[PDB]
Amino acid sequence: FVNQHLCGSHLVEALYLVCGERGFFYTPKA
Amino acid sequence: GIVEQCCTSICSLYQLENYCN
Repeated sequence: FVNQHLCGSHLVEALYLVCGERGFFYTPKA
Repeated sequence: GIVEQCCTSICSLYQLENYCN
């Protein structure tokens, strides 16, 4: 699921699944 | 940023993990 165009909720979902208990930062303006 | 690398273009696991804490 990671190797495609990922926008919005799709991108946030991928970060969530990939990063697991680490969590992540989602910075669309940076 | 992430939008340019994963939304406007195809994402990769390598790049996604750069955003994990």
